[PDB]
Amino acid sequence: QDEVIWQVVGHEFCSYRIKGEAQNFCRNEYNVTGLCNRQSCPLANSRYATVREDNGKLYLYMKTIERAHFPSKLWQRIKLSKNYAKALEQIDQQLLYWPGRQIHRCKQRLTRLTQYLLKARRLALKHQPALIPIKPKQAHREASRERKALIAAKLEKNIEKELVKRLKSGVYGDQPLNVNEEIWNKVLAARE
Amino acid sequence: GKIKNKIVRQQQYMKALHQKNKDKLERRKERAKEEEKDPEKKRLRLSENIPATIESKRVYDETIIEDKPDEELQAELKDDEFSAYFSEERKVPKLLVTTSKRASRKCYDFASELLDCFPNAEFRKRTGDIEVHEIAEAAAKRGYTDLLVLNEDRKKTNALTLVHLPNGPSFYFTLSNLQTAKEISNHGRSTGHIPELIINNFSTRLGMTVARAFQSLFIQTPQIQGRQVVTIHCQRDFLFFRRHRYAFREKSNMPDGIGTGLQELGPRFTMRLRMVQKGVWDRKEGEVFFESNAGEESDRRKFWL
Amino acid sequence: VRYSASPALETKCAKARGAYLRTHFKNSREVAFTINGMSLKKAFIFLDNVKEHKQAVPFRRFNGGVGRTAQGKEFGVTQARWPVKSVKFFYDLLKNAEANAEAKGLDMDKLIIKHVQVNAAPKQAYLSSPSHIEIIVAEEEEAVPKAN
Amino acid sequence: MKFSRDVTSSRRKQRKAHFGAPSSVRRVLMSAPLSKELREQYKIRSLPVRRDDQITVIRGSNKGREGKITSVYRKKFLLLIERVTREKANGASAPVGIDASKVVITKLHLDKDRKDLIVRKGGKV
RNA sequence: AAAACUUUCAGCAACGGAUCUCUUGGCUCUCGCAUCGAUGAAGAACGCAGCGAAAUGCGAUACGUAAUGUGAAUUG
RNA sequence: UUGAGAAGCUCAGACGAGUAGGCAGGCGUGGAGGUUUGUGACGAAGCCUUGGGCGUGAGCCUGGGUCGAACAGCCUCUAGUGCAGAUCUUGGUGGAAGUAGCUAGAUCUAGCGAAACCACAGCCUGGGGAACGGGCCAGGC
RNA sequence: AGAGCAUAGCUGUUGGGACCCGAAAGAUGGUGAACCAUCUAGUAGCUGGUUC
RNA sequence: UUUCAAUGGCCCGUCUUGAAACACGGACCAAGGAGUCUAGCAUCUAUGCGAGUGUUUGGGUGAUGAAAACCCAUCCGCGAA
RNA sequence: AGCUAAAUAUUGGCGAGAGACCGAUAGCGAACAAGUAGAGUGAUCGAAAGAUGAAAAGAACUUUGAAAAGAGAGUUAAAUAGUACGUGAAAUUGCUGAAAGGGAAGCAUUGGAAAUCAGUCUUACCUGGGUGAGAUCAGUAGUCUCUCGAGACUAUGCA
Repeated sequence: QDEVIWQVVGHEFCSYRIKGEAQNFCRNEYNVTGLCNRQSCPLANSRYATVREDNGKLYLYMKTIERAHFPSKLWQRIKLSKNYAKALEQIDQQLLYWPGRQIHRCKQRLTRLTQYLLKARRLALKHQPALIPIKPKQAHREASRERKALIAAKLEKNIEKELVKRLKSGVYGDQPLNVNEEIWNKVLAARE
Repeated sequence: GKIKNKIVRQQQYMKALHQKNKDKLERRKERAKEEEKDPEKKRLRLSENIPATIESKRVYDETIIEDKPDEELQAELKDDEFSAYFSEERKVPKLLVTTSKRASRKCYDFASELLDCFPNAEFRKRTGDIEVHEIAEAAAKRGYTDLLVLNEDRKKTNALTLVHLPNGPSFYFTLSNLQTAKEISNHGRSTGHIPELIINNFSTRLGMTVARAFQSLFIQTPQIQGRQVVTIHCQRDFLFFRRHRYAFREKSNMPDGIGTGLQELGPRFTMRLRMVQKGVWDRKEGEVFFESNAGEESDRRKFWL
Repeated sequence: VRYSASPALETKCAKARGAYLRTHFKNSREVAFTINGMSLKKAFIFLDNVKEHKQAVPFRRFNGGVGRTAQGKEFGVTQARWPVKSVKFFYDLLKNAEANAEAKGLDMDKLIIKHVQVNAAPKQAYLSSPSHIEIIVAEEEEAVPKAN
Repeated sequence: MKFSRDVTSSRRKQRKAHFGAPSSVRRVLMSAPLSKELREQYKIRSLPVRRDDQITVIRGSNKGREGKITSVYRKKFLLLIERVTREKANGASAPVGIDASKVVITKLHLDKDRKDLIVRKGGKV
């Protein structure tokens, strides 16, 4: 069984395998380490224990060889206490006389899943900027319409049109301080 | 698209294009001959066949203001959040310019150029985990009137949110086409004189709020001697920010004959309004006074500012 | 359309364009190089002089087979010709740019040829070389006293 | 899945049949759904479109519009609906073609031929 | 030595039509069928389309008539 | 002590040119079966880039720009599967060249205008054994 | 006190066009010594090239 | 990345030749472009069965593609002899 | 001297259904005016050529010009889609900018200079105390799914 299963899945084809350059990973949800190994394969290991998180609560999942052909009842689940010391002892009691490597890998996953929940709670409290996507179509539309808007704006024509307009209305004092004498003389004769 | 042969339909198109050019030329030469003989047919054609432009064919909205003064509109502006600037109190604007967390050198260059445009406006580097609402409440007790926050990421400034202390409306913009003074051809060196402000084409009611908010950042007693002008121009919902150094002189274009010689000072950028919030800026829990929808901005003839 | 130069914004520029013009590409490249950067009014006189052989267009790059002339000393060289067909095309384009500036309301006393570029049109053993010509005319940029 | 060896699943032959179809076939290719009221009153789900039919536009930019069908353009598989036009450069109104499956028939231009069609396709009146 | 000229790099504009995507086409295999002509065939020519770029269709009843069917189009 | 992809992990020493040829393991391309409860109009593929990273390498990943409808990793199957050369094939395009020259005006000017050829180059003096001078070595320019 | 048989792959080898481009043809049948079509992918110890 | 300085650095492929000398091919870029399919034979490896072994000439059968898969009557081939 | 179905053959003819095929220099010579244009006295020979967009909405109008066209505009999500029309590589050309430059370039090795990038940060742990909070805590009561007790919830208390 187990050694036949491993040869079929570990070396011919598994739909859960991600082939990386330095290591192979496992897409299985029931893998403690997340790697493709002989010891961490949930399919090839008839007795297997893992820790996974459900809506903020970490559970110990265990399966035995005697439930291998009943997929609905294959994995059993217990609640791990929020107290870390009690959670470690819960894994020790439920995994009693299991190999020390399997208890070791379950306690390692409990630490990483506890840190991730801790980091998830601290991220909620903090105020972080929301990432808003960049839309390639709207950027192209606004860049083109902006170019048309800038050309149609005629900024220099409109700036000098208003600046001369407020010179006529005398928004300054008696005579403005920004105008040369000859220009001011031309303004007075023209406007009157 | 009836013809499936590329060469044939390229020959068919060219023979139809040539015929279209020819017959339009004949009617244009005939019209010119018959309208130069009788100027009447020339002067009514020009007054009737005015070229169409996006501004002329802009969609109709009743939110636009009228030339005539209306008591209701002027009664609303006499007690709002910007009233402390336009009233007899004449409270000088004290600006606080800050950036997003962990800004880069390039954001400081834009900020330094932006601080030139605003005398009596100081910069404070954004430190740690202080938020905009906390900055606003802390800046209000320090005597500040308007808070400007420059958003930059990937070494590029792309947004600008300005809030009016203590509880005034907060406007969120998106900056584009940022261009410091060094990148502008034939630029000038800005002096310390208070620049004048000219604001154009803010016809809609929402334009008044944004125009008043932008006006409220400038000291209302401009130094005439320095003759520096800062322009905010809203064309097709695009707000163009520019600063020049004018000088009146003789030009042959205007009927009066006087024109100004603008020399750009910088910075040069464009702002697109994205959101107006009633009260201090809280992106999650703010009262949306206005929120731009990209779907209905695809209508090139419809504008909100 | 869009021209090769970052100018030709509405600000102060008037554009004139000619595509698939039936003139030699190498000759037009020399005429464009001569009148580039020169005032619009002066350019009209220079093109007028070339038509009457009073002035010669110096051929710098495609100088092969160009004889020695005494009219090129203004430009520092001695290889020059008197092209007419190429000059005629540039006269037509300059008038178009001048008319475009006048319609724009531009100040006509400060117009200079800010940018003029000649590109090779598709070739059509006698495949000649038609020319694409684009001309931008803008006012001479000026400074203003700062504060004193 | 199709099990008949008399029908082709070839995309090449399906596309050739649709785009090379004659007029008497494009009459059936240009069919439209009926409104819920007509559908449960005439006991018919869909009918080929026809001039004078009153339809409501269901999809596209013109979604929600209503009007009679002025003419059906079988060459391009398009409907031309009254008052559903687009302004041109010179101000002349160019009608916009709508696919027949993008509209719904809210009123039928009933004729004896169509009345016979209703009782033929398990309908009633 | 700066200019010009030459070289290199980059930006923009040309030139060209690669690449990508597809496709009412080809190619291959299999299956069903048996049907030209002196009662004028195959082919060729010349005509008819209100205009049709050709191409298609048709034969002085000329892009067809009669009959049947569908039932409201035709369309640049 | 958890280090059992036993096809893994681990310890130690020696060794390293290479034509013909022998052998092994890998990279990439079109299509096929399976798989990734795969990627994609919130932008697939392609192309561009003095952006960054990985590999001894074949190559691969990625940012930005452009773009607009499809596409990929893994196991296996398959083949019209990888180019700098063939006085290769087709297409495009150059230097030679505005030259050789051939239509006007007064050899000059205007207009119209090729083709052969083309690894790249271009000062000598000697020595450099195989020519070596055009590249190499010591001298002048 | 029989070790074969079948299939798949690898390699070598012999035929077929037989890694690709290469040598005057000849023959049959036509068109006006010549020209054209096919046999033909004719014949190569030799030439050039032969892709991570 | 560009550029400078110091030091070094003869044009690639083919054929020739101890070696080179050579003589060839190369203006540039893109795309295409050459050990393929098949029959027989022999070695080796894997797989199935084993004094046996080989279903597919054919027949039976196959409703969800039925040119697949599945089944095997009589021979026959090669081995045993 | 003669006739004779069936099993067999089938690059044509009338249709049909397919494919581990080719994907516009490929696949038929021909995806489109293809045995067409074109060539040759003739026999014969024989191409190149596919793609705007969802929609023509194919750019009205004003203006310069003898005209072609250009410029102001205008349509479109996009004109970095304008019939020289999807994407738009390389060779090649023009302009602009920077740098270099006594009869080559030229590449390698090491640095300088200039320009330009990756490229990062303190923020968490431990230990409190106070305050309230609630379950996997109750000297607690129910329901559901598995199998006492294991998960999911509900009510109440928060000692």
